[PDB]
Amino acid sequence: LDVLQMKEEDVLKFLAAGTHLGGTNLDFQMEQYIYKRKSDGIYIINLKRTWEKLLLAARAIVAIENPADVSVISSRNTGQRAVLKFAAATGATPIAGRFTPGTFTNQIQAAFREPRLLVVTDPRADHQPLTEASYVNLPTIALCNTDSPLRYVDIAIPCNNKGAHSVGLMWWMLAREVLRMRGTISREHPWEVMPDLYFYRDPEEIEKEEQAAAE
Amino acid sequence: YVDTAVRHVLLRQGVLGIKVKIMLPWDPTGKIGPKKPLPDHVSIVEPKDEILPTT
Amino acid sequence: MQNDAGEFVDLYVPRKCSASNRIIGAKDHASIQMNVAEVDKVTGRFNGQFKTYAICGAIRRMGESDDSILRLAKADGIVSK
Amino acid sequence: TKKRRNNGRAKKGRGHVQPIRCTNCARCVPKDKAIKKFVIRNIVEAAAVRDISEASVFDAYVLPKLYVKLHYCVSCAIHSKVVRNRSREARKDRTPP
Amino acid sequence: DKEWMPVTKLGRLVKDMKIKSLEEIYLFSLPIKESEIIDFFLGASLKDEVLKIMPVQKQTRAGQRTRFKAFVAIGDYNGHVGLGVKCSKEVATAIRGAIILAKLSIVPVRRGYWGNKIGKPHTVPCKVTGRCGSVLVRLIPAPRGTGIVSAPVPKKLLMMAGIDDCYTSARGCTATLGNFAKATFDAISKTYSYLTPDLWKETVFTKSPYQEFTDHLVKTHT
Amino acid sequence: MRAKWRKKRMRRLKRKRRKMRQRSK
Amino acid sequence: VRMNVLADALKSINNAEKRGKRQVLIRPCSKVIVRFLTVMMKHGYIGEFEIIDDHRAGKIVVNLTGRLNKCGVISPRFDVQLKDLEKWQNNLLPSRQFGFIVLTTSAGIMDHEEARRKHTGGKILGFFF
Amino acid sequence: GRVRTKTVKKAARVIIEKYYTRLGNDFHTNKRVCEEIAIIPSKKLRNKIAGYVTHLMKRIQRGPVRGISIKLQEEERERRDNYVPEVSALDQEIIEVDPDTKEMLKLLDFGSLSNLQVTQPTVGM
RNA sequence: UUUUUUUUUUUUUUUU
RNA sequence: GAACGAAAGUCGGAGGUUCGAAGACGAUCAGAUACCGUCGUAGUUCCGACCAUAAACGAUGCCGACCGGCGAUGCGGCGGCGUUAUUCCCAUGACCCGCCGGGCAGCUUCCGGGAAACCAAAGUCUUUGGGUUCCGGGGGGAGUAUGGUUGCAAAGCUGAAAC
Ligand SMILES: [Mg+2]
Ligand SMILES: [Mg+2]
Ligand SMILES: [Mg+2]
Ligand SMILES: [Mg+2]
Ligand SMILES: [Mg+2]
Ligand SMILES: [Mg+2]
Ligand SMILES: [Mg+2]
Ligand SMILES: [Mg+2]
Ligand SMILES: [Mg+2]
Ligand SMILES: [Mg+2]
Ligand SMILES: [Zn+2]
Repeated sequence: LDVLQMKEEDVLKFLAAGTHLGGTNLDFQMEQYIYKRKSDGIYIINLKRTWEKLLLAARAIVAIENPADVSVISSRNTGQRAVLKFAAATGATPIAGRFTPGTFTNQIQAAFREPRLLVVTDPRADHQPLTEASYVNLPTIALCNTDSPLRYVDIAIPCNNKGAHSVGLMWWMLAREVLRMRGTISREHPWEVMPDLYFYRDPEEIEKEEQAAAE
Repeated sequence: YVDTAVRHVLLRQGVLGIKVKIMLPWDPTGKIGPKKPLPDHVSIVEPKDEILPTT
Repeated sequence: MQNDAGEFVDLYVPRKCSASNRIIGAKDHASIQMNVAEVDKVTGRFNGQFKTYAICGAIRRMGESDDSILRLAKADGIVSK
Repeated sequence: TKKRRNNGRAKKGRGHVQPIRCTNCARCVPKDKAIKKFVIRNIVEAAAVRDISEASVFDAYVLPKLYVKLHYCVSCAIHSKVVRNRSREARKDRTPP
Repeated sequence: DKEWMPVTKLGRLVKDMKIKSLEEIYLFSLPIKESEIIDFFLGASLKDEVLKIMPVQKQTRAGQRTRFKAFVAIGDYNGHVGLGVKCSKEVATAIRGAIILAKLSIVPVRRGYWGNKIGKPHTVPCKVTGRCGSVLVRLIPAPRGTGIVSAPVPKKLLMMAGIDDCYTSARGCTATLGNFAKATFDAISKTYSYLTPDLWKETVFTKSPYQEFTDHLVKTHT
Repeated sequence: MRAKWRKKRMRRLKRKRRKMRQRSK
Repeated sequence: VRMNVLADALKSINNAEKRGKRQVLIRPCSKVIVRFLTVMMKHGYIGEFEIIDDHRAGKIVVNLTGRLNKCGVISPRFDVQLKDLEKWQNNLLPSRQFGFIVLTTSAGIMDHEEARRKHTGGKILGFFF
Repeated sequence: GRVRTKTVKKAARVIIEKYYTRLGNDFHTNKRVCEEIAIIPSKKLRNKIAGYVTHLMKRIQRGPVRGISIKLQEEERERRDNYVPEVSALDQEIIEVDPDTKEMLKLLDFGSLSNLQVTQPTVGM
């Protein structure tokens, strides 16, 4: 271990998206991923144990040779920007939009896949893939919040999943950590893409108006 | 499309009639069936946008 | 199972689970074969080897697997000291 | 079998609740079984308050209310169309919108 | 003689001949789904029985709809059985649909000794029982040269497996062949799911056919 | 005929059968 | 109320094995219950255990292995005269060479097949497999 | 009763998914554009399609029609995939957020560069 | 507000 | 073996509003002696005796041991230098966030069980043995005939057989 460990730049980004504090109410299986209660009810997620689970999840994706057998899901629409651009980086075959129950089971279906791993985003907003994961013997990484329980989840990353910048940060440092195990760019070297792609875009009340203000 | 016949059969129980209708499919030419296409079945063309931009 | 003649008749060894030590059956289609990669020394580069985890169904349903993976990585000693 | 887990009423720790005499048919139904509502009905129907707002001495200072503990039984409830049928999952459900 | 209609990437390993035997699937519990899969691996599960057809009657407004409910139970005499139920509207269609669903749920059957350690295992390894509906079909191991002492239907199901000798018991509605054949079938899948005091070992974990032939899956996914 | 009023008719019959017994003892 | 406390213990391990847990507690002890687990330890179906000394009557914490399917008690403790164990062999243990039966013999708590090596026998404590 | 059938809407979406480069706002030209680029075996079905497609055209200029999004908007959608402004990944590098996260950042091994200080009551939710 | 009531023996299921 | 045991009744005592069995009446129907309407006994009510039945229902014997969660709540106990009422430390009030115990209930769950509905007990069951009491054995005849036994009586407890 000890050489992939966190630095002051990493926790500068994590504390910027607001993913250190979670929901008011938890899964009971979320016992080990909490540091202290707080006023407002909000729960201080400890960050070394997020990084423990980000350490495994990068080890999970790289473990298979063929990267094109990774299916990545988002049903709710904060990470449908993220999944389509996370997959644009590494090897994943993105299923954004609606899930179409029976994507894995019936062999009479056309748009029909058989991956070796699944990456979902919000386990309460994605109950159908986690149910379908138990039919074709495939493991599942999930970006779990506190109130999200853990049925057919394997690699839970404690975070917030209701925010916009909160979700997309995890996708950024995952793929960066995934590529770091593929052998691309050092720890002791900076990175080239900047996470505002992966995070989210709102309706462009700001985005075209920030481009209209930057005229 | 639907050619149809009825015939008689005299059996060891009594009599039987048989009905066989067969929908002749459409090829646009052939002794397979009628040359008129299926009125529900509307098929389309292919795209040809492979090359060129202003020179 | 071997007899007094030491005879291998027995068909296969089914994948016994990691946490439960329970047998995964043939038609138990909610089993899992998890595989987490090795990393190197100081370089932090991919060793071309790995360690294999197999979990059974009733662990997988009840949420118990998530305690089982990281503690087995701790039983490996690959996630904490 | 059991159509309900309540078996209708809401006697759970007790053994006996007093009956409340019903309003329509006046059949005595124990009150944790009975259909129960509370209407803040205005004393004059709102089309005719505008008559009385303009024929009054005060500056519409007089506005009184009519409170009735209006108390039904379950036979005369549906008979008066309050407590509509629902479905086998919809019996589980709670407070209206 | 037809082309195999390859699909679903687990049938496609077989026509690459990069899965040795069907045992190489029973380890890893991958869902067998087409019927021509195990027909490749078995020219020894050729024995099957149409167990019982019985009509079921849907009271429609005009007339009541008969539709037939066939049962098919396949079996290798070495230990590979499966029991399929298919209901479609006709006799011939119900059986041919039940052939496939029996080929779906084929399971391996473990056979152990009565209690001497000479050779040639012949009976069930322990006292198992299966429950489907109300029926409990208890299989109790038998000495060498017993026969399958049983009701006529589940004896026939074990006769297609390769159990020489087995004691049985059955309590419940034995008059229904939907349950009594499925509850027999439930127990003879449990012969591997039940433990044993000779499997203490932390196992070895061989590699998956997805894992090992992934480069062979590269050229065959393209 | 309800089991309620079946019990009532067996009662009503038995009471006359009783007053017949006690009459001519 | 609290009677036949061997039956107390062997429901605790049974409910924790079928739940699949790791380590259990049994809130009373006995030299009955120490030697019965000592039978199970010597055969290895369950792991290490450790008795927390309470000054009144202690507790037992068992590291489970995960082998067990059923750990029971014969409830009135029928007496066993010899050549009647093959009856209990057919009755209780599932196969012909699996499982054991725990006996209360004249020279202590023994095992099923260790009892007829002693050729003494005695009352039952239970069964496990 | 203008409640046009699936196979009108079936073709009219494959109208828009193949040859958009010929269609316009106009009905009385697309009524004859439809003939040159399709197979219409009925003359009422000539009008029935063409009135629907040009009625669909005033939405395609207007808003996203969900069945298929046109080749401008696909690449255009990517345009909304690769909009990269590089400013606001992070706020100031001296963050103060919680007194409780001070017990985080002290006791979890760091340099603890940024101080944390707010205080509240505990009447949350 | 009614809205009461209509007798009898009569119904077989494999397969390629 | 014993005490408690709703309403209904039985015996005597006080009075007797309303409701109201029977009872009489008006309609409504072919018929109503029924619903509907009006008058109204016994009864309701209080005081000393009786009787021991119900859908007396969680239609789930009681004690214990174990096996998932959360959200509350009712009664006690401890803690939480955030308010607020006496006068302001000083006590308790009033909320607020807790953790403990036992309590009526709930939500969800593939713990498993269940013929199923459903069930955290109806689970720990053919992998069957915690301790202990009452009981059912195809529907009818029937808790009927007859015996004993109690009750002033109405009736209770015990309980067949032919067919
Ligand atoms: Mg019913
Ligand atoms: Mg009551
Ligand atoms: Mg029978
Ligand atoms: Mg009437
Ligand atoms: Mg009284
Ligand atoms: Mg008197
Ligand atoms: Mg007097
Ligand atoms: Mg009166
Ligand atoms: Mg309190
Ligand atoms: Mg009792
Ligand atoms: Zn009423």
